[PDB]
Amino acid sequence: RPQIKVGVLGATGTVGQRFIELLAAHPYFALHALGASSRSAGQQYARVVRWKLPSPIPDAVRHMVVHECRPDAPGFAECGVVFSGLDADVAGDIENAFRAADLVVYSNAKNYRRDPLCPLIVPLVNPSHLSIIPYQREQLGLKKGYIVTNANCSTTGIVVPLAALEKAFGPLDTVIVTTLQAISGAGVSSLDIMDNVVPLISGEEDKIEWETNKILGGVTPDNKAFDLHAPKQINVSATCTRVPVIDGHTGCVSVKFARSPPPSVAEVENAFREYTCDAQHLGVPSAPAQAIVVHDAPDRPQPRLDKNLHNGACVSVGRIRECPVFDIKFVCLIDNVRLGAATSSIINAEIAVEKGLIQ
Amino acid sequence: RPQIKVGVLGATGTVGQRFIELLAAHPYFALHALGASSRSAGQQYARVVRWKLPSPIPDAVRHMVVHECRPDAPGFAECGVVFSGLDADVAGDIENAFRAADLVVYSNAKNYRRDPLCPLIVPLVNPSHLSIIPYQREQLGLKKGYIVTNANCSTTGIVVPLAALEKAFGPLDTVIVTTLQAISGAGVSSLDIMDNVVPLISGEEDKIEWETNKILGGVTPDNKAFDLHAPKQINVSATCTRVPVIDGHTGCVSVKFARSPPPSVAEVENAFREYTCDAQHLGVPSAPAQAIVVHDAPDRPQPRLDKNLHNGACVSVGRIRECPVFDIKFVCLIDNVRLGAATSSIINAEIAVEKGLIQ
Amino acid sequence: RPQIKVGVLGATGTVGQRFIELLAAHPYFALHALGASSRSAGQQYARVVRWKLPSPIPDAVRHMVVHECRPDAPGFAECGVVFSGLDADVAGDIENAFRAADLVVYSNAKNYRRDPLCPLIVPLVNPSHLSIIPYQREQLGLKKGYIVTNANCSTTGIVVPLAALEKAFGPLDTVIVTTLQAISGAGVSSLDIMDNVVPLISGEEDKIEWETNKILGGVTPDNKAFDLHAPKQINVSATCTRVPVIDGHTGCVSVKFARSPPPSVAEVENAFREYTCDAQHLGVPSAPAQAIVVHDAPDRPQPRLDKNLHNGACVSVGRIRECPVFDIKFVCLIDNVRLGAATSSIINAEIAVEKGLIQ
Amino acid sequence: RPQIKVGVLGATGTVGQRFIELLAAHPYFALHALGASSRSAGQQYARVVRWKLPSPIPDAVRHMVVHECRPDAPGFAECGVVFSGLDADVAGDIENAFRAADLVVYSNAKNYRRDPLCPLIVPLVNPSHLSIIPYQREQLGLKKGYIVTNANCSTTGIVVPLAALEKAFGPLDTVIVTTLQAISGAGVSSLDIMDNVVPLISGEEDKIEWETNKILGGVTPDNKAFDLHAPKQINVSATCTRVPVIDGHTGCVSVKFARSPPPSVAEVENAFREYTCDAQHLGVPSAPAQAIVVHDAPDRPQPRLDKNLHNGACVSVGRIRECPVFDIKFVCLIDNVRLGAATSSIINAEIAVEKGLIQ
Repeated sequence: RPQIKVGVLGATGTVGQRFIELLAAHPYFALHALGASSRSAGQQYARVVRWKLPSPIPDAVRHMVVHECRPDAPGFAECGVVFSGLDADVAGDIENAFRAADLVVYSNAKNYRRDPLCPLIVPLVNPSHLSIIPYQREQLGLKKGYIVTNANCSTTGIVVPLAALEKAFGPLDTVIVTTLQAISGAGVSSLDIMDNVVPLISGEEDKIEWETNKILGGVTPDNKAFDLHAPKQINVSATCTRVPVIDGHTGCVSVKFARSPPPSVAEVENAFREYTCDAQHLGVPSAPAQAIVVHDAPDRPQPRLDKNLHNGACVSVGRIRECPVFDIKFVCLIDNVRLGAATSSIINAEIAVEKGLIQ
Repeated sequence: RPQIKVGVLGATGTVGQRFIELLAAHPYFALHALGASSRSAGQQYARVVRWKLPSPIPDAVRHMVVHECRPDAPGFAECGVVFSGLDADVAGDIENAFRAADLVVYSNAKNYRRDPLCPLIVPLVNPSHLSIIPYQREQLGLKKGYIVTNANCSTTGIVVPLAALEKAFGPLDTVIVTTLQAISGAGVSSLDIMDNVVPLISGEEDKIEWETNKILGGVTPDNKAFDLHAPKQINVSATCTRVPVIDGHTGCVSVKFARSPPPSVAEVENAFREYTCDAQHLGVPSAPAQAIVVHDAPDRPQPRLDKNLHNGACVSVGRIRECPVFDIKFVCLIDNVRLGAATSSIINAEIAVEKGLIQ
Repeated sequence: RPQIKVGVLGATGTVGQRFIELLAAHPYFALHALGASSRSAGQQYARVVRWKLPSPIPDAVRHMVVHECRPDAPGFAECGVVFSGLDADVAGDIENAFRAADLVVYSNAKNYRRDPLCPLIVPLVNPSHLSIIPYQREQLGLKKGYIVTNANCSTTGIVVPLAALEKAFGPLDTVIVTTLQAISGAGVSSLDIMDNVVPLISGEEDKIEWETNKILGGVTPDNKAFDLHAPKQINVSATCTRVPVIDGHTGCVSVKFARSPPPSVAEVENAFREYTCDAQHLGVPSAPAQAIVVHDAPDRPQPRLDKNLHNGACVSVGRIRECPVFDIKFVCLIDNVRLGAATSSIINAEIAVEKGLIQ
Repeated sequence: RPQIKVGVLGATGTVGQRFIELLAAHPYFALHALGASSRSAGQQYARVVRWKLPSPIPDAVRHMVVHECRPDAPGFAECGVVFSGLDADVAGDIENAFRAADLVVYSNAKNYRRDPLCPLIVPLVNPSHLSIIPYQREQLGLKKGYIVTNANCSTTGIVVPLAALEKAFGPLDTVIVTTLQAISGAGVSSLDIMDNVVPLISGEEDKIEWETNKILGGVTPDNKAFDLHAPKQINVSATCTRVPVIDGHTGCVSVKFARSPPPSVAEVENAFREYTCDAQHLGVPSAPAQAIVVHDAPDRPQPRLDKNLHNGACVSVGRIRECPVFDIKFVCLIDNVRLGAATSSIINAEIAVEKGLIQ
């Protein structure tokens, strides 16, 4: 009910735009400080942005002035959380500067994802990893500031179903995944992709392979480290492709469980339907009512058909069936528009509010 | 070398059109009898066909008259081989009628693929399976007639690389594959597929999973049966998807070898480059000079870029690399236009000519 | 306001399905009689239809039974209006039979469009042409029955802007138009259209060229004939193409006015913004609040961006500028999903209800 | 037969890459000097270029060193012709510097297209305009150097058919054209164009409208000026759109002839079939055997089907028919891959070699 002033870095970029759209409509986060390039600084948001979203620029921000991306620019020192939609080329130094100036940063860049003090949180899976924040502060000589990184959409679309499986049936041994990723990802030139498939997305396989164990793992009982799902880490092998689709990342997944016997198809269907997470239990405003939708039709999910599901649902799965090689295989879909980078970072921040990590 | 009169069933259909294009240009097979529907019978090919191919209708056939699809229609009794581009709904009874009338049938339908006397041949892999034909004849009380089925393009695009691996490194234990299949497959409505992915192609996974062991297996020493790669059958798990691409089936493949230690990346690259098969050794006219092309670029092959390769090459592979879970993973591509159903069936027939199974 | 029982012919077809969806949600038209093939007759809608629409089959109809397409089949004699989504191959005799049995028919087939007693109505342009209906009845010895034909989507996307021009600036002399039509039209196979343009849509140019003068013309003062915009008919030349787009028909239009001097760009923009039509004035339930949207951006409208406009708006225009050859040129767009055949026919019927042509 | 050393400016850009591909394969033009940015100068082509073409970088150039874009950089003073694939932002000063240093420049920038001494040549239409070159030299105090500009692909696809009409039936009065332009030749992001139409291509209409008269016009009998098709200039009005198609620019054209009566459809078909131009008569190596293909099928040409035509043909037309408004309308297609900027510039140069304007 009392407002919390927030910042958006990279405000003119597409992620920044979405942050702005969602935060204007938010029940307690209040847009207070926008950061963009040196070329845009000093201009009003409305005049410098190339607004690429269906609905129009909100009134609250039309006449807000974009500033340089530093912690001592106008408004930023009063922000209780600063959201970052910056590209990795510039995000590292800047996000570090905001944190060094004792501000709280929710990032979407790669720069801090593997940092051993910085949580990498998929909000529908591992918000508990906020427990390491005090130790991050202490180690930097900070009282208030820290960094949390949000995961990318293809990783999210995979680990959410995996988390539901681990919660219901215990740890996973082995995971194989092939992705078919839409172009909203980011960009991709039409020449590269039309009437084609590009079987490489650089860095993407390695992200899924490494990050899955961080995200599905825990924090050590002392709250000073990530266990990365040790001692027995999940074996993950990915192949990531790009397809000529605007929105919707599809994943084809095979799973082997550590425990025997493996569940039946029906038990796996139920595990997905029933899955509920901390963020829903805390009742944060941006959490969906339904975490995973199970499709019964044999040819679903499909990215173009199964966007904007009911109950705010953002991940879905289908074609759940036996795998002659492992235990179970299936197809999953993430609506990377609804559960994009901005939405994930916001839900993460809402949870930090509930835990008293933000004022 | 002396001409061999041939038939084409389903001549007005797309597969039939291709058969006609290729056979008109062929050094010894001579188009002699065309079969189409009861609605087209008696008319000249040129007036009934909706010719959907880039180049024009050949001269040899413009004024040929299409007949009913039975073995006693005009011309068929004199054909040394009858090629079938029929859909499965009608192909079973008709192909059986032709064989029963002591004619030789090279089919692309599913009906006879699992028949225990009928070889299922990918011409660049297992033409040796022709050894069971005398037994097939004997069992049907036939002196001349028999059925051979050609495999589909997605199966072919996968098993050709697999065969090269088996020839070089011995039998395979486990294979996981995700396909991204173009629409030339067949049809698919633009509404179903534009800006989308359809993660089911009915029957396709089951075909790849079963047929792989028949094709990569052998014939028993008595030449009366297929061993289906028993006792140690390959474990295959597939997910097959459709993508909005006109031509080119892409496969993402992970492989575990039966033998230890597994080969290095460089050894696998060589196994692919060097692979040569019976059809090339026999020098049949339609066989390619190069069976598999290895792409060195980290983002290749791509269906739109890597069609119409040099040396008549039809299958390529790329992104050959270690798999954290199995031994090796890679991406493969089949040019389903160049190595389509018609081309495969023809090459099969050329080989049967070299072995004296056709006059 | 009191309910009016309605029929749908071609109910299992895609247009029929849309009629059903819309009429189930309608404030007074009540689905009463469904017609489909002789093969489906006697079965329940839910069991015979291949429902191809995003949302599910409505409750009101799940258990309704389909009948033969004749006026004396069950339910039809009590219908106050019968909607036809039949294809032209069968629609003529059937629609005539319904009319001959003194029923009211709103057709989407070509068969009656040029009939000199049957109005061809674009509901946002020429519902006044209902004035000829008493004469149509009198000439057929009918007290209640008649036929009105609805125009198609590409014609509608062009004539709506033309009408706004005529209302504001008087009659048009000359019109040249190229269309870029989406595939929702209906379907088109992916093979025909992906990565391509098909520069023929059979019958489509001829319809635009002839129908425009009927639709933008008047009814003679005696209410017995259409003047077809005589003596000074509009000269229209069209080329109609299909493009690989799911929804949205785009038109590139050049116009010469009869009157001199021609209006300025700004005057034309206002004419479009301000345009309001009989259907809005009557407040029929299915009419939009805004008839034409004007886009100010130099690169708009675009079919993918400008669907589902605010205020129920269905037609938009942009790039309004001088034509070095004629007077004014522009780009228009019709959302053929929102303002499709079924919607147009229904709006037409709502207007006839307001004028007392239906009980 | 003796080699002619050539330069390429903008060698790392996409047009530059194509120039390089084609000139490596050319029977007498020999790649001698490459120009790129100050940042790339001194490095080898292979190490600085982001090579975006299907086939690999040729051997001849892998180890060639790029230099600054000035006439006194290494190699340039010995080039007999310098090809420019530079963007207009920089091209003006640079191309002028090369010419001022007495070198010959074939440009694809806009800068010199309207210059009253510089021919704007579509090689299949107006190479006669080389007659003004001596006057261009004289006016600049130059003995050897000059500039010629090549026209773009969409202009070319239109004016070639127009030229055939003028040669056969005399001058044109009026032309209206809507283009549907593929994404090849520029770039376009997949987000802008997938499942969409972009009805603006900036500068493109203006070019077609102005350039058509220059190109179809003549040079004055004194060889000092372009008549720009005066005294009676062609009235041209264009709308240019972008569609989601990789290759092939399609044009929908209506034409009014100055002379009466206008030709019949059959006469127009023959005019197109029979058209042959100076470049073919001279037998330059890169000219096609057939200048325009006429398609008889009612639904042709189509960009995806009618690329790589026989006889090296690059422009085709179809749907030739009466226009109710003007005289004749039709659909045209240019294969902008085969007949792109680089190819057009090269053919132009080949013609200048035959006329002795190059050593």
